[PDB]
Amino acid sequence: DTMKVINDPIHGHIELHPLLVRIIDTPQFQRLRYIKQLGGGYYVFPGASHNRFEHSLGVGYLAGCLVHALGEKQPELQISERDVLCVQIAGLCRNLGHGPFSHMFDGRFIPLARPEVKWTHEQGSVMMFEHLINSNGIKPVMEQYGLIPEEDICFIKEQIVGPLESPVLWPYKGRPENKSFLYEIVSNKRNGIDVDKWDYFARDCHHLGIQNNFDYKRFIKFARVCEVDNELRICARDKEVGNLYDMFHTRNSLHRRAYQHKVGNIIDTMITDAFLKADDYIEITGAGGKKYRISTAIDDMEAYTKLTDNIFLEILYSTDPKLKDAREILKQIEYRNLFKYVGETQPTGQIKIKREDYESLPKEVASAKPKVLLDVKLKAEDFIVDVINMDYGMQEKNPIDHVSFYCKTAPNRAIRITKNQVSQLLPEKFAEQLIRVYCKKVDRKSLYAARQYFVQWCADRNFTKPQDGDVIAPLITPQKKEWN
Amino acid sequence: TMKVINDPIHGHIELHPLLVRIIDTPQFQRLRYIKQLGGGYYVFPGASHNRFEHSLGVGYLAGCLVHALGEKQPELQISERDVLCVQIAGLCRNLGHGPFSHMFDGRFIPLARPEVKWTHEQGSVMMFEHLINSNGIKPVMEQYGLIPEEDICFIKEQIVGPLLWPYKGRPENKSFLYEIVSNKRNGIDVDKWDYFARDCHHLGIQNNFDYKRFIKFARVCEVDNELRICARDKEVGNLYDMFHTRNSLHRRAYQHKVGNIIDTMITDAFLKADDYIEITGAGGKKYRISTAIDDMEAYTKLTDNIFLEILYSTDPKLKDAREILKQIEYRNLFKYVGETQPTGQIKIKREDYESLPKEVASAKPKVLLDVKLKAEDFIVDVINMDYGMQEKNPIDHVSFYCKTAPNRAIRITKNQVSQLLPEKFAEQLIRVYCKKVDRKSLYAARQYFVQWCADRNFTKPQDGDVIAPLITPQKKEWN
Amino acid sequence: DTMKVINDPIHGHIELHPLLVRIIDTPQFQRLRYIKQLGGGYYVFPGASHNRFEHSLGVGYLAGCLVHALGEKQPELQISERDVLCVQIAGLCRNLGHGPFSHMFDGRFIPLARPEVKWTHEQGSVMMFEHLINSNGIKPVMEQYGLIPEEDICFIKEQIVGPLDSLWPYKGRPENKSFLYEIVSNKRNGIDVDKWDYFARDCHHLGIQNNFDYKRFIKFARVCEVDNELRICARDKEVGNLYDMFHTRNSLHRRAYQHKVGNIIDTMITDAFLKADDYIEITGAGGKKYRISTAIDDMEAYTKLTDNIFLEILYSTDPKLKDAREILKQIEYRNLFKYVGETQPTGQIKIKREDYESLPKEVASAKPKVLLDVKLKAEDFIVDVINMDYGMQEKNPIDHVSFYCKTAPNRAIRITKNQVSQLLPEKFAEQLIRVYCKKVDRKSLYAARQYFVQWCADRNFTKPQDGDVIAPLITPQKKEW
Amino acid sequence: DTMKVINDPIHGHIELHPLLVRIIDTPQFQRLRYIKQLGGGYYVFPGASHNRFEHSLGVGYLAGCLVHALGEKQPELQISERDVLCVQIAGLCRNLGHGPFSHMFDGRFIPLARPEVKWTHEQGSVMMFEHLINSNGIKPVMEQYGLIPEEDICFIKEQIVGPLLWPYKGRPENKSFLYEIVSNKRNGIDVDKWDYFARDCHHLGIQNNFDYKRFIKFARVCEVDNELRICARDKEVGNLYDMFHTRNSLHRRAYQHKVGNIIDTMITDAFLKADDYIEITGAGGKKYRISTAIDDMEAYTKLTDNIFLEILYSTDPKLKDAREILKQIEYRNLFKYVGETQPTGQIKIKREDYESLPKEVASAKPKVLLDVKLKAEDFIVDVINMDYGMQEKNPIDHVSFYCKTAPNRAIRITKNQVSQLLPEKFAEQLIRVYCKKVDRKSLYAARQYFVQWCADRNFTKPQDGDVIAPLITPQKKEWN
Ligand SMILES: Nc1ncnc2c1ncn2[C@H]1C[C@H](O)[C@@H](COP(=O)(O)OP(=O)(O)OP(=O)(O)O)O1
Ligand SMILES: Nc1ncnc2c1ncn2[C@H]1C[C@H](O)[C@@H](COP(=O)(O)OP(=O)(O)OP(=O)(O)O)O1
Ligand SMILES: Nc1ncnc2c1ncn2[C@H]1C[C@H](O)[C@@H](COP(=O)(O)OP(=O)(O)OP(=O)(O)O)O1
Ligand SMILES: Nc1ncnc2c1ncn2[C@H]1C[C@H](O)[C@@H](COP(=O)(O)OP(=O)(O)OP(=O)(O)O)O1
Ligand SMILES: [Mg+2]
Ligand SMILES: [Mg+2]
Ligand SMILES: [Mg+2]
Repeated sequence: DTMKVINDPIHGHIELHPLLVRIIDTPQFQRLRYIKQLGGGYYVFPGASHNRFEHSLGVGYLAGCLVHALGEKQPELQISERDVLCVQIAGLCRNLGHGPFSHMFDGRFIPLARPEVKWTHEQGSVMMFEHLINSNGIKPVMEQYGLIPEEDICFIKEQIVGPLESPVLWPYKGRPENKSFLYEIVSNKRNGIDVDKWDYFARDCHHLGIQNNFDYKRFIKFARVCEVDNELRICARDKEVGNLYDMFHTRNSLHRRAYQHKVGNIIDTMITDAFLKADDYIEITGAGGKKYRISTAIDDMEAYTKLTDNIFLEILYSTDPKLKDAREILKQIEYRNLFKYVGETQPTGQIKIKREDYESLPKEVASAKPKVLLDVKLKAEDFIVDVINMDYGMQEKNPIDHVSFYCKTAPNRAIRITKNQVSQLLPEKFAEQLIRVYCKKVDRKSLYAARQYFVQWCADRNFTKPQDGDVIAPLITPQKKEWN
Repeated sequence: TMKVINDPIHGHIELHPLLVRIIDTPQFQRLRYIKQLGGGYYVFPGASHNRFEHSLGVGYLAGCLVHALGEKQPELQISERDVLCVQIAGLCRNLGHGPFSHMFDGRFIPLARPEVKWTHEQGSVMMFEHLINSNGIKPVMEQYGLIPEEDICFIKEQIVGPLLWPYKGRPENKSFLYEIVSNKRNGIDVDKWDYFARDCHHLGIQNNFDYKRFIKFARVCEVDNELRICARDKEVGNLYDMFHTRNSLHRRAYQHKVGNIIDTMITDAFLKADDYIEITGAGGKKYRISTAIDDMEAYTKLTDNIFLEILYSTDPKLKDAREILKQIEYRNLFKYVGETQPTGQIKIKREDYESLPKEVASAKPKVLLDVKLKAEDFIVDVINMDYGMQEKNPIDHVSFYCKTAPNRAIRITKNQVSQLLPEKFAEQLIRVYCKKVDRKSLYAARQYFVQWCADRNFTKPQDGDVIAPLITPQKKEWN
Repeated sequence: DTMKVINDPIHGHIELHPLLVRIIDTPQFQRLRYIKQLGGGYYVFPGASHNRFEHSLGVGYLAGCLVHALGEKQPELQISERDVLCVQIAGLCRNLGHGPFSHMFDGRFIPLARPEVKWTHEQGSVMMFEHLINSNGIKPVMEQYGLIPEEDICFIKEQIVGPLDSLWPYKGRPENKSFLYEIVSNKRNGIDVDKWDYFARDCHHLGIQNNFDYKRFIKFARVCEVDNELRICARDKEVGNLYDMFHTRNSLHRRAYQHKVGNIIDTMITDAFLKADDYIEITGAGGKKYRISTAIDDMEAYTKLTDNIFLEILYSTDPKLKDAREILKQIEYRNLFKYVGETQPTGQIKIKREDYESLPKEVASAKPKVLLDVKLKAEDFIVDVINMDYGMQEKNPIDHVSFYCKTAPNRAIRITKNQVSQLLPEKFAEQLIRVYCKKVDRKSLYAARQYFVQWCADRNFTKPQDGDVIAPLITPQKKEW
Repeated sequence: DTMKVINDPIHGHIELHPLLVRIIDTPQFQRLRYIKQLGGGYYVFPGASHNRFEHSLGVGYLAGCLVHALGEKQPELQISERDVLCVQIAGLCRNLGHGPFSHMFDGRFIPLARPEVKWTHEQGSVMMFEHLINSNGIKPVMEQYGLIPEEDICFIKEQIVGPLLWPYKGRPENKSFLYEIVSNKRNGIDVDKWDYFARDCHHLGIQNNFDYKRFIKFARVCEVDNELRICARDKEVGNLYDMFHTRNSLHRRAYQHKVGNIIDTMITDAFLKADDYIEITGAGGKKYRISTAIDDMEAYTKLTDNIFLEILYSTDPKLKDAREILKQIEYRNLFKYVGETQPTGQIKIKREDYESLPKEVASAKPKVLLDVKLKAEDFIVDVINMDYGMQEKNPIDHVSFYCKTAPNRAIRITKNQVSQLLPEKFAEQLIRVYCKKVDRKSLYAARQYFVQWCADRNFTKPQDGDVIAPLITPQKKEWN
């Protein structure tokens, strides 16, 4: 019928076009109300109760703001109402594929449960989106508002997941090269500067109790479309380059303080463990009454629709003896009897730990031979080793090298700015790894032992000296001259 | 040692290790799965907050106030023991909340167990006792200098009131300690201060009451042979504003017409599921949603999860309950028709609520209608709005002191403050909704409703002339 | 010339059309950087350092937001870019007439210095605006952007001061654009963008939280026909929010704008200005010299009249300015006139402006019947009378608001108080009376308290809140108390 | 005298001890109400109307919060009420020496007006403090609250300016940590920064990412090389790096905004041209100039942002030139920014050379056709030192930490134990060039000289170099 207004604490009163309202009011979308944005983060930051639902609204809203701003300043781009709606829909829908506790599901659980599969929430989102459209008769409604479902559905999916085919050249079918800038708004594959980040910076900061340093409204006011290598791309004003570096700094701060908090991560790990032990016994009904498992619900969207943070409580409140082991792990979370953090270290020089080796790392720590008297001996299964990749979104690459700028005196001429033209106080590297070790045996003597193994292992591998190394393992740290 | 927790409202809060022990139990952690505002989240998408974080905030603020009083007035002899008991009461006053908070004890239990008299306060005391006993907390209390017999009694009394000086947990010289967590005299307590700031932060509305200011100006003075908390005289304006803010929040958010109808629909689903959902309590015995309040072990497991258990069920027995919840997901909600109030001296009684849909359906609007509606097509929601004390002004039950005589308590009347304040402190709103959502039904529903208002002499609905132009002229009182 | 972006802490990044930039970059406008929004309030709330300049930008911005919103939702209104600019200009320029310390100047100083004259900041704003336009060659620039100076200047002035009888009293725009006159300074009911900026700005600086959401209001606003005018109508649902908006305004007055100490500091500054008024010279047009009290007669002199006068007096060495300087120095040492107490007239009693001068005499004429060391005279008392209302004297402004319903968006309606709530005020205006004493020693203050409470008893005013404590021998004689 | 409560938008309701109230209610302190925190920043960020007065209150408050926190957690430090009050007084009083438009005065005006003198706001503050105490009979009042004026006044001054082997006389080595609260000379981590981060962010419309309340909760005193120092929890090292990053951001975006700086420069110019004619009465009726008022505190007391308006509203023909410059600010006819570059070479341009830089730019010989020829006096060259507060040094190397398992044992954490994503350098210089000739042809020319000069000196390629000077940038192969 007409627009709805929604009050969001981050963006204020947001207007939603009636087509967007139709998409929102479906089981597939409403599911996001039962998925925590930050997963296990809520168990450390009690303000982080927010869910993927409200984040999706914000992304949809901001995507609209940017495409409206570009059209208003540059009418010659011929941005249509159709374009605007398609960008908003992609914005709303890019989080549809998230599973229970968000990054826990595709970052920890699926890789362990279905190692062979290559699953990302992005692929999930496209499949969920297709299911949403077809199950709810949205195509007719799209037609009613001037959309062309064949080309526009393709455009929406491409915004979320990138080109759906091998092109080998313009690889996209939803829109031509003169509308290339539209693909940079929701999920920016070139440099990661998109409206998804801008919403979560402000939303997560508001809920976590941390203040956000990046100003997205400012960026929107200064954004322009310019020709770059025969594409029309979004360009930023030159003098905003400092702010872009700060945006990635902020992202990295948020990961350090919150998203990769050592305890938040161990809770995610414990929940994943419970899910693995429950995976043979939980049944989720999908299409035609068929039953799926937590690990196979990703193969049927009807089942996946019903896969939310509810699984946690279904296990916790179960009485089935088959779920006893899964239930016991979750109960340990309630009593705060967590696996204990031992410490953190990093590889030095060039060392980079591969995913294929993650499984062997607890074995290595347990194989260390600290020269200290120990009452207890620990085994591989008593250790957890978490490897964390921290970067500016593009592996070792500087994403600001993939941004186009313009100057005040020549607004149509795109230019490049190098790091050395900005500041000497910027990072010289853009990627790193952290290694955390935890112990499943929580008593005083086990933990003392775990610390000696860990510090010995760091010494043997030539990793960095843990910050508290001299205090937790005063007999071990002297043997390493590099640390003294 | 102490844990530090980062709360978005209060910042970094320090928690004494005994509080940490109480928090890290199934009975307390349960509050992570209970939305503060129930169905409000379905209208204000920022309101994702749960009872858990609110409880921390209350416990913190209760500590702030008692610490402040002890610091300024050492002669009160506030002990570390007192402080901890007030913080524990603060942490634990929300323990008795059920699924979707006020939906559960405000709508569901009254309909499901009309004979019973249940409040979340009573729930909290029972849950607290169960928490203590199930988790071996008494020894730990002893270890930090608490005396469980007296102090458990003190804590419960802070939450629910007395189970002469009617209290056993502390004597009259510590009377002021009973005003911090749940203030039975006038409702000015740290529970409100936390939810004002927390709800505002999540709802996207700005809070006008400054509790830090209040804490700086609070003193204990003798009032009728009790030591009570007294506010500085100048602060009386801020107190009126505190209640105004509360009433605003209810108007805009807690009693939002759609939030309420969603709570109503969820309640309906729970009623239809109540025969079939089984909750295991003590000794393996099975309970229903409506009887889980009789066993704390079962109640521990009763959270917002029930909603999703019903929604995702495949059992044909749960078909009807599941259908209602699915209507919520598609946003096929019962439609709001309008709102009115009783005029003059009319007050609608709880005993009459059930007859009201019948009355609306019996109205005979003189207009041509395609469809005829029945009682079962109408929902009538009666909402009591007040300043927390029925028709009473709660500021009449506050004690103040002046700068020139800080130990002398005084009273301030409404007329000494402002003529721009309310003359009444309680009122009723009547909302009507229609279960039939099509265009013709809605048209008809509007004519019935306005006719009914006219017949009953209720206030003219705001949009009355637009929704029912043939009906409103017949009433001269309305023009 | 292109658009400038400006970062405001309240509104974020605001875009300004180049014509607005031209108006801003003049002595007449830049003057507002040197005038405190809240006058003496800064001496009580140290966060309130903000000036009229930034407030004006905000008003100009919000006026643009609203007129843009209306044009986007209802293209049939035929709002032109010309209309938008004229509304923004009126928004920017409605504060131009403010004098030193804002409301101190026209609320206290001018009435005392020039009792014969009838001056308001609104009239000041129109005169300043005219002077700004003419002194800076703005008329040609206006023509360059499609404005028609004859009509549009008239329109801008009318937005600020109202019509310069009749169904339609305005000349700048016709009745089909009536809704444009409701944006910047709403004479019908006071619901305008000026309030929305200062609620959010003052709250941000004072450390108080604002409960009115103007962005919400903009989203729900529509233009409808009302009595053959096109007016702005609010959605029916929003009527509660409008009552709250006036409650918030009254809260802010109670807590901040009429703070008892902020007011006494304004009074002291006014006193210093009065004592300096013979000696301070301000050069206006053609080199003529003016006084602080006559600078309002020449805009060139008025342009140079800012909070700077305060410091010019404070730092003076001239013996002629000794008395003015001593008062201000008492402010620095915080040796202020002492607050005695506050009371109200009962029920429906109102004091009027003509009587204000006789009030110190009355207090001094009270005969307490308590033993006193010192006797006080009329000149030792200050009596401040404060009118608190919902912006329209005894009237309910919500009675002058038009609403619309969801089911009939083009049909305007009225909503009465009884259709909203029984918990609303039954009265919309009241007076406070504050008494202060210029003699600050312990014995004088004790005496002042007895006179004051006796006077309250004699006049049948309300019992001061601390009456029993400050005057325990006086309050028993009144059984009603 | 009892405690006063004051409502600050940043900190909320702050309680002030009556002795602090007595210090605040003096001409010497109240003067800070008339001095903008950010100077010419207000002319770019209209929210930045805040003055030094409210910042001083915030610093005094936070200094009290921290010393109270330390005493409460570690009674064995023997912090007295006397210690607390002295730290709060230093906190309140460290801004007393600021002149008109804050950093404009001692960063630009005094160096140009009195090149021979060595003046800082810190020295100003100690002299103002002494004058405040003596003019207002504060010593007796101090005694009344348990202070010992001889030792405590010395302590307060030392906290502000440093020492006038253990070099301090106000307190012994076991109270070393008290000298780290208000102006931390060891590493710059102090409560002054925390207040201005939050205050400036609130007014500028930028959000602050350092949490000082968190830091206070985790701070401890530990023994380090026979001194008792403040130590941070090991975990918090990341937050400290972020604190300095925030400081640098704020300088980049706001404190050193290219236009805010040019406005300060123009105001400085006007002050220079007014300095012979403005008279400020000091002690015994002696007259001082703006540039000599720093020699007499009675005169300096009266030296505030008011000078700006006294000049602007003057009618004296002698002040005509000063008045014209300020009027150009009102009409926004500013000196025009030409561009920004940095040295590539490791030697910092020295303060002694600043004067010769306009001459160098004017001596560049761009190979381009130019209508107009520019002279040295048409160029302004502003050299800006950006660092982490300690020249080339990493201030986190001068921070002590402690671990959860051994809270009294201080440790060091090196940059490599924290992250590879941190800066490799901690100091740099920016060079901004502006032109006093604002017409289109002069500005075109200025751009060619500037880029040519960058090329000749081997400075970095200006960001817009290829657009402003397309004929000049190709000649430098390094720039591609
Ligand atoms: N008074 C208020 N102040 C702030 N937010 C509000 C207020 N009232 C409602 N909201 C929020 C809740 C929603 O997120 C959003 C829309 O609510 P509302 O405008 O009441 O829509 P609605 O759909 O209930 O009304 P209708 O369909 O009658 O327009 O604004
Ligand atoms: N850098 C940060 N900024 C703001 N809040 C943070 C930061 N790091 C953690 N928090 C939040 C999460 C928690 O709510 C609270 C306590 O976290 P933290 O200090 O990490 O406790 P911890 O228990 O993990 O550390 P430990 O047990 O080692 O002392 O602060
Ligand atoms: N990095 C920033 N972050 C937030 N606000 C900023 C930043 N830089 C400047 N501001 C503020 C200050 C001003 O109020 C407003 C305009 O500043 P800026 O965009 O620098 O314009 P400018 O006129 O100085 O540059 P130009 O004229 O080159 O476009 O934004
Ligand atoms: N109602 C309020 N809410 C928030 N801040 C306020 C309020 N009233 C005053 N303030 C601010 C202004 C000052 O910064 C600070 C103290 O003001 P106030 O309490 O009025 O003290 P006062 O000195 O005027 O009263 P007194 O001496 O009578 O105790 O609080
Ligand atoms: Mg609706
Ligand atoms: Mg911990
Ligand atoms: Mg006072």
